[PDB]
Amino acid sequence: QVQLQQSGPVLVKPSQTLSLTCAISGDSISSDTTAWSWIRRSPSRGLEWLGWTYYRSKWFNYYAVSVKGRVTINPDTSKNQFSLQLSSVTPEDTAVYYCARGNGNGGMDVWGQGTTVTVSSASTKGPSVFPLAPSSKSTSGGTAALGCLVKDYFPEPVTVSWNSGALTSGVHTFPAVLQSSGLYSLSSVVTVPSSSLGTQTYICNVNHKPSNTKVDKKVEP
Amino acid sequence: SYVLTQPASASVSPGQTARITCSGDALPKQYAYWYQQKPGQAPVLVIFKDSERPSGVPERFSGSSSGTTVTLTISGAQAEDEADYYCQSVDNSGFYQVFGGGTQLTVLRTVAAPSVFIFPPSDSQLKSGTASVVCLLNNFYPREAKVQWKVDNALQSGNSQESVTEQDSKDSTYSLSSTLTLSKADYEKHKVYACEVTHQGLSSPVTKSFNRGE
Amino acid sequence: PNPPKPM
Repeated sequence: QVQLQQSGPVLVKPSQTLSLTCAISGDSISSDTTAWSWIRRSPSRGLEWLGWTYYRSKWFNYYAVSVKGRVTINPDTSKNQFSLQLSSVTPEDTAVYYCARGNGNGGMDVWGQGTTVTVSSASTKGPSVFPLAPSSKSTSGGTAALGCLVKDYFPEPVTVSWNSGALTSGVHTFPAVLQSSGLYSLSSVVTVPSSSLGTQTYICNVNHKPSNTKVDKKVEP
Repeated sequence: SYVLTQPASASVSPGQTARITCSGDALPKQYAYWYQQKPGQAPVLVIFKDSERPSGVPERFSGSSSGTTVTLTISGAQAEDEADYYCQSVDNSGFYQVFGGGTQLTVLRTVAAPSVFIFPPSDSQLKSGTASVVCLLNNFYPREAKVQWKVDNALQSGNSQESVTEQDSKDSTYSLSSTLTLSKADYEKHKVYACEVTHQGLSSPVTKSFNRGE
Repeated sequence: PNPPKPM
């Protein structure tokens, strides 16, 4: 079926070039779908268009006027991919980058996972995870709550799951905040029955792909 | 250059029709498209061909063309719809596609009170030379809320940070985390650590506290 | 040198 897979998070130094890949499944890049588009989301700029690539007959590539002189979209017909290569990056290029397909005359249906790019000169750091343990002589009433604290990591992208993703209900993974240290802090939380506080194990699985870090931490009273 | 002009915000109450508009100078031609952005994940196509509903979208979502000004009308709005909406089309000669700034649907709905929780620092953090105290608020609609950290019955300023969760979509309520960052020395000084929470849904400020070493 | 189908 038609599935788009983007690359991992990126930390690019402020004067260097950004390279991103979108791999397709279930259809041919060369078909007459003719969208194979790249886009980005910035905190206050919003959804901005970047570029296009069409079909084999003649591989047309048309980019936005805003970023035309730095961007380049390159299909790879061997690997069934299309790439984004952005030159002379700027700290204002920090955003979340997506890739999309269009059925032709009628949509931008299929989207990618997203890619968080950080335009900074800072070196990568891995996080420290700490339990936010449940109260035990107090938990009652509005049920029980527990969590994990991810601290002191850069760049921003970290992904947190619970019990290898078995919980996925009541989870509130919070937006990260940059601290006075110049590092990021995030907190994942779950609300669970006060009865299952000893009969069921709760473990948060953190992955900081930029640091190639993957940790699992159990939260217990 | 080419531009698609769209409002910045839109507000309505549940079960009430909302009408977002997007004006364009090339929309007389080139058809049009709509997308939704719930923060945290990729966009979602809500309407295409100016009125053609894709599958999977609620029947409340619909749109007309009206020539140069296209619109998205959402009847019987449910609260799960609070999101940022975007209009897209393409220029004459259709060789460069464009986006709008984006409206923010508000769907003012209900008032839920937070479920307040306090989390003391882990000793693992204390082996490092710092401490972080967590006050959690769960499932309240008005994002506006106070936290008022207290340590020795002494309010503090500039020592904490806050973060709100946006759309769990189970109830679509907000949740907040206030974290007080402190030194291990300053933490092992004092004894009481409490947060007082004020919200529209609470009769009086609720306080959750803990004593170090208990 | 033309785009996908017009309106």
